[PDB]
Amino acid sequence: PRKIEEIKDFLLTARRKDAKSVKIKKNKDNVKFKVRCSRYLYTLVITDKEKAEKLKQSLPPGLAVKELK
Amino acid sequence: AKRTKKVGIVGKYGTRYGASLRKMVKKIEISQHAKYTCSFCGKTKMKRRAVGIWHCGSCMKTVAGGAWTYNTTSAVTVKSAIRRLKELKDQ
Amino acid sequence: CRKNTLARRKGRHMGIGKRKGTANARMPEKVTWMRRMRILRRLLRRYRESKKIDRHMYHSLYLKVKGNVFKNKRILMEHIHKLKADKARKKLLADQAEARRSKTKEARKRREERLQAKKE
Amino acid sequence: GRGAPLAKVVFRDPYRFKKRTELFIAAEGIHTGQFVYCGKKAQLNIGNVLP
Amino acid sequence: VQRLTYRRRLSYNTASNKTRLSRTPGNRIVYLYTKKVGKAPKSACGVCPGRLRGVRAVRPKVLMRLSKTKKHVSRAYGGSMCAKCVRDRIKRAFLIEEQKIVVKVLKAQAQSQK
RNA sequence: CCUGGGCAGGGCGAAGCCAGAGGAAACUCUGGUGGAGGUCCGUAGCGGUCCUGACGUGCAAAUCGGUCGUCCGACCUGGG
RNA sequence: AGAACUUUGAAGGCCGAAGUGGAGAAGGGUUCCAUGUGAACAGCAGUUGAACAUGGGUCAGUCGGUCCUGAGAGAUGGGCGAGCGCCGUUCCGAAGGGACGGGCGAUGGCCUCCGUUGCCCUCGGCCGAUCGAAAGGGAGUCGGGUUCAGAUCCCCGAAUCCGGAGUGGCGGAGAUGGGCGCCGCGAGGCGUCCAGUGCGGUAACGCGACCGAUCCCGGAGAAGCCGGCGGGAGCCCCGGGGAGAGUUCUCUUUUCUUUGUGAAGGGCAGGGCGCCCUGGAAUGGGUUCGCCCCGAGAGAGGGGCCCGUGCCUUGGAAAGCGUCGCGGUUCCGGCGGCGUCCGGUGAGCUCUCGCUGGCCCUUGAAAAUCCGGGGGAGAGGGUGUAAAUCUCGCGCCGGGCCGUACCCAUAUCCGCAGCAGGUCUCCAAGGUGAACAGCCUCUGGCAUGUUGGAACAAUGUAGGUAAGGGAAGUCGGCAAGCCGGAUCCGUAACUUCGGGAUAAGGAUUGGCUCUAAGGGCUGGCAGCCGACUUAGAACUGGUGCGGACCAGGGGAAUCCGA
Ligand SMILES: [Mg+2]
Ligand SMILES: [Mg+2]
Ligand SMILES: [Mg+2]
Ligand SMILES: [Mg+2]
Ligand SMILES: [Mg+2]
Ligand SMILES: [Mg+2]
Ligand SMILES: [Mg+2]
Ligand SMILES: [Mg+2]
Ligand SMILES: [Mg+2]
Ligand SMILES: [Mg+2]
Ligand SMILES: [Mg+2]
Ligand SMILES: [Mg+2]
Ligand SMILES: [Mg+2]
Ligand SMILES: [Mg+2]
Ligand SMILES: [Mg+2]
Ligand SMILES: [Mg+2]
Ligand SMILES: [Mg+2]
Ligand SMILES: [Mg+2]
Ligand SMILES: [Mg+2]
Ligand SMILES: [Mg+2]
Ligand SMILES: [Mg+2]
Ligand SMILES: [Mg+2]
Ligand SMILES: [Mg+2]
Ligand SMILES: [Mg+2]
Ligand SMILES: [Mg+2]
Ligand SMILES: [Mg+2]
Ligand SMILES: [Mg+2]
Ligand SMILES: [Mg+2]
Ligand SMILES: [Mg+2]
Ligand SMILES: [Mg+2]
Ligand SMILES: [Mg+2]
Ligand SMILES: [Mg+2]
Ligand SMILES: [Mg+2]
Ligand SMILES: [Mg+2]
Ligand SMILES: [Mg+2]
Ligand SMILES: [Mg+2]
Ligand SMILES: [Mg+2]
Ligand SMILES: [Mg+2]
Ligand SMILES: [Mg+2]
Ligand SMILES: [Mg+2]
Ligand SMILES: [Mg+2]
Ligand SMILES: [Mg+2]
Ligand SMILES: [Mg+2]
Ligand SMILES: [Mg+2]
Ligand SMILES: [Mg+2]
Ligand SMILES: [Mg+2]
Ligand SMILES: [Mg+2]
Ligand SMILES: [Mg+2]
Ligand SMILES: [Mg+2]
Ligand SMILES: [Zn+2]
Repeated sequence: PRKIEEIKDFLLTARRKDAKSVKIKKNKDNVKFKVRCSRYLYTLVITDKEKAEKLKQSLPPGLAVKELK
Repeated sequence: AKRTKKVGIVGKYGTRYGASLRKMVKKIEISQHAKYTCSFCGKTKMKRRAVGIWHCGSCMKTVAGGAWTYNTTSAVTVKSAIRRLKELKDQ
Repeated sequence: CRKNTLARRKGRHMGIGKRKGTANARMPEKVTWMRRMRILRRLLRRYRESKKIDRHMYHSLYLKVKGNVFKNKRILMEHIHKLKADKARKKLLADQAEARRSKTKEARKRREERLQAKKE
Repeated sequence: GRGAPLAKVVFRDPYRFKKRTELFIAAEGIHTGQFVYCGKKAQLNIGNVLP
Repeated sequence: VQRLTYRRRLSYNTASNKTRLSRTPGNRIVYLYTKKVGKAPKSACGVCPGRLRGVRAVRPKVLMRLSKTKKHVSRAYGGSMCAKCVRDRIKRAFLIEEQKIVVKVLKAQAQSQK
């Protein structure tokens, strides 16, 4: 399970093909993005809900999106 | 204090095994457990390994020595005789 | 057992007649020695770090604590007070004697300079 | 099982580019780092095996 | 105080069946096995004992996975010599070469005188 | 023979070391530290002394109960 | 139909963590599980069972076999033998069918150029085929859930290893620099020449990668037993908080239960270092429980490496657990809220890591595998354009065969049997206590060991007392009983001077109030915070104090054997 810090590298990794799933999990103090590409789970943790909303707005459309509770 | 008067190192055996045997084991157990002065590094850290093998803690230089002391007097005699017959007329 | 153990911490149920192992089995001699001498051999460091005792007398009291001379921290501190109060008196008296010697050697060298100026 | 200490003396092999390792009986008074000289006209000291 | 058991079908406390114990996320004390400790490669040829520094110390077949930095030191004679041997052997080789030059030119001057 | 496994606590206190006292020297005395032993009481384990105890067409074609010896070892033990 | 035995409830008990518990190796072979029967078998009975009958159940690249050698066993070569054969494991043997490059030749594909095959040259100890361990060596998986019976195998989710990839999947290194001359204000371009098989730190060494063949060197694999000591974990203990349960005759901010973060990756503690630099020390100094160390470089200061099983992060709260409710008959790993905290102490236990020491006429396994280094035959773009290569970051494909149920035993094994016998290991709580001693509880099992009821004769078998005397009994102090723990005193004869020795002999030991001593952390000698031990004093109990359990009779002598 690997952790990404930049939005840029995360987004490039998300468009890097044979990544089939993105989970989105909301929390009390942060929000996390799960990318299940292959051999790994790429977690992006971020605390700003506005940045998360604009990132999910600019998220690529063909990739699957699932919200967790 | 001085805890024993005669037996010295051999007191670990106790009242058994015999007087003269303890008397003759004393004089060579002190020799095999004594630290010796290394002739190479000049420290006093020689220690006996398994029988015949002597080892110094500095410089790791391992010397084949006597079975209970560092040098047999017969062996020192042989080394002096060997150097004498060496420089005797060059063979 | 909590009530009984609080009574133990008071110091009850612990006479002669409710011991069954030896004293060396209950609280061992080697354990007493380890605790006692780690305490006394770090108090000397807490002095030596600051200035309570100099480098030379540190080693003498280190050997004298390794030998069974001092029982505990209090009498160790009482003995360090006595050695420091002795060293201070002896260094004061020696400095006063060196001051007298400096006065006499100063006066002799100045008299030699006076006689040299009377010559030239 | 042997009372003698056993020395591990390494040699250079003059035919193949390779070091060979033999097992001599340790003569009294040798030590790790003393050179052992062996052959016909080898000089005579302790450890020097010679005809 | 939960008593806990081997997970494989071993029983004997061998050197290979060497274990530790952890705590599950599912609130249970489980008994987790342990790979044996791999001692580092020690020094080349007879010097003072002590393992070679800066080497990722593992079991042998682990070394297939490892990259070519964590097996050797950047120096010449990387994962064999303990660098005190290097700074001895360089001086030793150089000084013996110089003594051989001195002995050879001494033979030449002796034959010149003779 | 090889390869593995196993042995609670304690009493006795040698070598080595430290301090103090004495001595001219040799060295001696006193208090600690130290933890050696085919070492002492004793657990598991292994044996089987005594009660010539129980049983004695038995629980059993050699067992049980007390009382016992030894437990760092010339120890005990599985598999090959 | 039938209840002293089946099942449920309640009550009272036992096993009491070296178990009547929870799981395995060898062995057993379906006994495992459900349903049905109770004719025989279970030594009484039975609605029951391990009995009988019907029908189900054992899922693995990462658990083990397979592979390696050990003690050994065994074949060819050889020798012996009337003979099946035996000896023998390097000995009396032409015992390698492999590879590197080169050359000649052939074949085929996109005949670009790759891929085969034949021949030749060069190189290449095999201390010998093969077998031998379900505990030695041996890469790589952990968590949650799931069934009438499975579980590291099924599912969910998260990882990892080994191979393979040829027209070399995709990126990144190798990699793009510098001079000259010209033009251009300049930014840049033109042309020529040249370099470029990586970079940093004084080191110890570091980074994402860092061309390498025959060959050679080395390391790992790879070490005994016992002490000590330090760290880390788990467990136990204490103080405070939060949920639920028990008690409330009187008191009890009370008692009990519960109170979580996998492998893998990154980072930070911590510990260890025989690892470097600066620097010279004796009035000797530094440090351990003990040692030990020092001019072959101590202290001091600054750096470096390894283990990092501890903590944080990613997994991760969506799960799991506790509790409180709400819906669907069921089918839902449903639905929703709340919480899943703080701290501390330790000669404590158990495991592990590391340090150092002791002991030895004991020196305490071999090999498959894998790596590093030394060397440098070779390979490659030759310039404005990029390769030889790659152990770096990603991506694709596959991982074959077999075992996997259950008891593991006072009822599934052996003993002619449901036989106090025998049999190999792991985990092991609270109190008392020195303790895994014996005794009592808690988790977790159990019905008293192939039957029950009534009565309490003899003899028994196991146990316990006895007034006086104390061995008078008897072959014999046989048996039983006395002392027995600890503290404080005191300890002879003899002797190999180590012992004898817990010699012999005394005293004391309870409950309850204290008192004194034994420490840590903070500040420029003072303030906060704590461990369980020792000594002494008073009061007092019907002389009673190791109160049960635990537990040495002693001396005097002789013979023999250390
Ligand atoms: Mg002592
Ligand atoms: Mg003994
Ligand atoms: Mg005795
Ligand atoms: Mg006894
Ligand atoms: Mg016993
Ligand atoms: Mg028995
Ligand atoms: Mg017997
Ligand atoms: Mg018997
Ligand atoms: Mg009889
Ligand atoms: Mg009878
Ligand atoms: Mg004994
Ligand atoms: Mg009825
Ligand atoms: Mg019954
Ligand atoms: Mg009982
Ligand atoms: Mg059991
Ligand atoms: Mg019947
Ligand atoms: Mg039935
Ligand atoms: Mg059944
Ligand atoms: Mg049947
Ligand atoms: Mg799988
Ligand atoms: Mg395995
Ligand atoms: Mg044969
Ligand atoms: Mg033949
Ligand atoms: Mg095999
Ligand atoms: Mg194995
Ligand atoms: Mg699961
Ligand atoms: Mg099961
Ligand atoms: Mg691969
Ligand atoms: Mg520890
Ligand atoms: Mg981790
Ligand atoms: Mg602790
Ligand atoms: Mg099973
Ligand atoms: Mg039985
Ligand atoms: Mg039995
Ligand atoms: Mg255990
Ligand atoms: Mg306990
Ligand atoms: Mg206690
Ligand atoms: Mg019942
Ligand atoms: Mg039965
Ligand atoms: Mg009477
Ligand atoms: Mg009477
Ligand atoms: Mg009487
Ligand atoms: Mg008679
Ligand atoms: Mg008797
Ligand atoms: Mg009586
Ligand atoms: Mg006597
Ligand atoms: Mg006895
Ligand atoms: Mg006589
Ligand atoms: Mg005898
Ligand atoms: Zn030396």
